[PDB]
Amino acid sequence: ELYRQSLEIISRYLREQATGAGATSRKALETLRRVGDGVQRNHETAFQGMLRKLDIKNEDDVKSLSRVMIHVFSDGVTNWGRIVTLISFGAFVAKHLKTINQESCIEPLAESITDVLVRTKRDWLVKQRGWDGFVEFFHV
Amino acid sequence: AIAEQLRRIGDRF
Repeated sequence: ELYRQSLEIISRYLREQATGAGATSRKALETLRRVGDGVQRNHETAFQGMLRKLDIKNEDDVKSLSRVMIHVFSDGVTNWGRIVTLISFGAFVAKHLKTINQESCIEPLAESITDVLVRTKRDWLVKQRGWDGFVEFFHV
Repeated sequence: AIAEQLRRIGDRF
C-alpha cells in the first residue's frame, strides 16, 4: 500500500517537473508543488552545486541520490522537512536529466527515492499517518 | 557537506 502510493506521488511530481506540465494523493501532490517548488527556488544555487558534485548524467549515476539519502539519514534524525527536501532535490535532478535527454532515468530516479524512504523508514511513515501526515504537516 | 546542507534545509521546517 504505502510503497505504491509513495511511488505514484513521487514519480508524478518528478515527471511533472521534468516536463513542465484518491484524495490523499491529490493533496500530497498539491503540497509537493507548493513546498517542493519553494525549496527548489529558495535553494537553487546550493542545488546546482550539489548536482554538479554528484555528476548525475545517466541511469547508473541515479544510485547517487539513494546514497545521498542514506547519508542524510545517518544521524538518526527523521522529519517531514528532510523528506520533502530530498524529494525536491530529486525533482531538481530529474529536470536536468530531461534536458540532457535522459528521460530514461526519471522513473528509476523516483523508484530509488521511494526505495530508500519506504524501506528504511517504513514504520516511522506509518506512525506519522503516511501521506496524510505529510499533508497535515505542511497544511496552510 | 551535501548531506549537511540538505539536513539543514529540512530541519529548518
